Amino acid sequence: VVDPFSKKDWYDVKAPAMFNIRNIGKTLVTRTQGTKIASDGLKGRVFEVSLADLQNDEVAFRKFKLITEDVQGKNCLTNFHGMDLTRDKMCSMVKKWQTMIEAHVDVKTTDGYLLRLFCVGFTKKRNNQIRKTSYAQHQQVRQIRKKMMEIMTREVQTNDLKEVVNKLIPDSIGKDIEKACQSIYPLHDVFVRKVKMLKKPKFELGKLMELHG
Amino acid sequence: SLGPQVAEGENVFGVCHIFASFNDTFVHVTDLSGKETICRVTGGMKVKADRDESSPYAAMLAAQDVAQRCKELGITALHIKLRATGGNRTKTPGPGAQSALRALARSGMKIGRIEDVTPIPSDSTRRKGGRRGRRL
Amino acid sequence: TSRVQPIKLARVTKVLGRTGSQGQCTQVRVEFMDDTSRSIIRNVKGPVREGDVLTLLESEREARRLR
Amino acid sequence: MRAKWRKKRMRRLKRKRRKMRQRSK
Amino acid sequence: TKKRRNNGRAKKGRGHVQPIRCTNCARCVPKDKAIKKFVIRNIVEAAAVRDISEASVFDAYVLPKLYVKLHYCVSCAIHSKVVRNRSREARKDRTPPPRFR
RNA sequence: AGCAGAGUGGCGCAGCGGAAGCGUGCUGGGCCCAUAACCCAGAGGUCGAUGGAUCGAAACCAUCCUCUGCUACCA
RNA sequence: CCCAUGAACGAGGAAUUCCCAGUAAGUGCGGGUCAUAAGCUUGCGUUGAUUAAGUCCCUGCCCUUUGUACACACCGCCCGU
RNA sequence: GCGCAAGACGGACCAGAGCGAAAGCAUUUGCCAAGAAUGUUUUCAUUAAUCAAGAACGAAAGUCGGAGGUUCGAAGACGAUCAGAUACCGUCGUAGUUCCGACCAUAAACGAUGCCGACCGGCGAUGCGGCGGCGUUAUUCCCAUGACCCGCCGGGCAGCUUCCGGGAAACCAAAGUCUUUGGGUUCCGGGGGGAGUAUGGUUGCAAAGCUGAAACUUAAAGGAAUUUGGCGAAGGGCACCACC
Ligand SMILES: [Zn+2]
Repeated sequence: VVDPFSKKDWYDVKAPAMFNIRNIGKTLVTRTQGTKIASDGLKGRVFEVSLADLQNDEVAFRKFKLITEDVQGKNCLTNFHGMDLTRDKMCSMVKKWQTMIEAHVDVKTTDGYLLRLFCVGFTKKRNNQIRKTSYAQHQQVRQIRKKMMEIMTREVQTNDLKEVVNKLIPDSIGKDIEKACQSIYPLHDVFVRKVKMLKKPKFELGKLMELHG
Repeated sequence: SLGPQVAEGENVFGVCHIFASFNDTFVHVTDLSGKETICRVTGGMKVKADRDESSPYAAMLAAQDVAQRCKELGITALHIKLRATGGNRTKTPGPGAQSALRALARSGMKIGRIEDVTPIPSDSTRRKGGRRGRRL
Repeated sequence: TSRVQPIKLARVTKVLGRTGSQGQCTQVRVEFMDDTSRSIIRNVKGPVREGDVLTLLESEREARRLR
Repeated sequence: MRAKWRKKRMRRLKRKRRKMRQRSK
Repeated sequence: TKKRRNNGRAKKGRGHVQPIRCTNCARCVPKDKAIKKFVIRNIVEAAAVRDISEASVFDAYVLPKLYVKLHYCVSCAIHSKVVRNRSREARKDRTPPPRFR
């Protein structure tokens, strides 16, 4: 019986160039021996990091998923994998006496990044409203879903990956929706809740060079 | 066991999954990705009585043991990820997480971002039992 | 175990109601002397006064109810 | 007894009467 | 005899609602008949808040809550003393109990 | 007729040097308003018999007796 | 009353009674029965504590609400082979 | 922790809210068809209401023939609980649970309350359609529209109070307009058991469904409400003939 943790070497991971904080953290792996190489063992790894610990003193309830692809020797570079929202805030949005509208579009960027976006909006109770209802008709819900569909479709296909990610750092899609969709029914709680990777193109190292400087 | 890191200026982050049910507690600590473990001790490690292995005292003892292991190995900061049984059984965390969090904080282990990550179903399959439930 | 917990002595601040099945236990509000800011609740057997300092073998648990 | 299980034992008596009626032909 | 004006539920012009399961039990109960408990509580209540805040990396940190919905059968609601029986004239009161703390 | 198993409380059984127990049956008491369940206590033992080794055997030694497992009237 | 006789009993199983201050307990003295007369009972005095200022868990009691196929009143009523 | 494969279901939003003749109906989009209410100085002119015969729909379970079987899980194999436990509890697990196609026609299928029409108090909200009106938002002017506020009109699910009135009472704005007894119309009950039973007819592959007695026995069986006792009912207090 010997300690397996004496054969562990600490690594470093670096965020892409859209993030102000460069160092994310440290990970460890077994020392390489023969057939299995430590570079392959860090191939599929996903880290669940928050935005407030990655960009600046921004909001703290948005989480990002990052996956490494290559190692330069005690130094790993990652690329964007997905975006998801923190659970407590998301279930604090949902309360009784209001309706929530969901949408989902498979849209892709100018390169081979096939995305899957989810947006949720909540109806606003007015300031002088006496009625506890704050309800909406079904055709208004369909129109709001169609408008959110067009908004989160339009701001994707003319943009590359970096500009989409820099758009995702604030809630600019949500503000643009609640400015655009308030002619039908006013909304107070609008954000994009989930972005997924479905298909990934070929890995060539030029993007991983220019996305980290 | 030896590494070139800065102690006074910065800190090392890992994550710790605390799964607490009404039958057992799980204090499991991994790296930031969650792929690679650090140490895993459970409520059956400290008490040999099968009556109360989800007791707060057993979870406290397991949390102090894994805190001592992370201190001797060189992990200083932890991101708490809380978990219940999940599925269709229950959503309330078990009676070990409340003592486990306080025992992890009391040992000198710095705490970052705490979160509840439990499997929530969107109307999954049928719960165990009859239509009338378990009559006791 | 394999760990010697240092014995800490704590003084009460306010006595609560008497807990237990037969009412033989008592809830008290003790406070530490190495740093006079911390207040926890412990289960005591026997009569206690106000300002009565108690010895504690451990300083980590919290008081449970009559069960 | 309640009506449910008295009904069930009446149906079982009906069943036994039906088989002896069919096999007593 | 007729105990309540309704049937202890909220079905007037439907005839069928979607059944749900209990939390303490596994009993199949209709949705409008079950007792609902939308509880709001913190992870650490009143004792470990100072220990978390004094061992935290971040200053000025908010503590997240637990938002779960409890669905109770009638027998499980009485046996856990969530709701208790009332007088015949006091049964008709429909307001929730007032909150102070 | 020849070789082996068992011989222990009314019944079945554990035991092999420092040493009479188990399950069951009987009797009595408690618990309860009373009964049944539950608990406690005891009586009941040439450990099949003979002689010997050993400081000391129910067990170790040789024999016989009683009931069973296999050959069967073998001239 | 006197001399001999010197048994069981080595702090007691299941269970169960009484009590919290001059109290329990130890210790003796009066009265009742009494011709002869206290191991019982009612009083009295001496010595004199441990623990606790609470609870509804057990055994029960008082009030309110609710349920009942009970009312000779749950030690009630009742279904079937 | 990363993905793969299969099947089921659509949480929080979800309410005494909506639709449908009832059973029933909850992810997004597209196609087809149908319908209530509102609006109308549009059209036919009594075409209407209830309904033996007859006909459609009809939860779950059950049957027949396929595909598929993730979870749950009648019968069954066990482990404990118990004097007994083939029961409550726990681990597995068969038909079934899911879709297609052919069957049966049963529920506390309840609002235990048939359908149409009229009359008879109020109050504040709710969903739809329509109308009127100070004001705010869609960034500052105007108009209409969506989003709020103030009121009405018609239909629908409902709620609160009531010496209108009724009932045995619980309660009901209908269960009222009933001895001061009649608006029209269909089904159905004459004490409790025997009994939805025997037989006859009929439907069905089967399980069974519809129609449906008698002999005999019985002086009570029931409905509402009150007062006691009893709860292994709840909420407050007490006792050394209770406990610590
Ligand atoms: Zn339940």
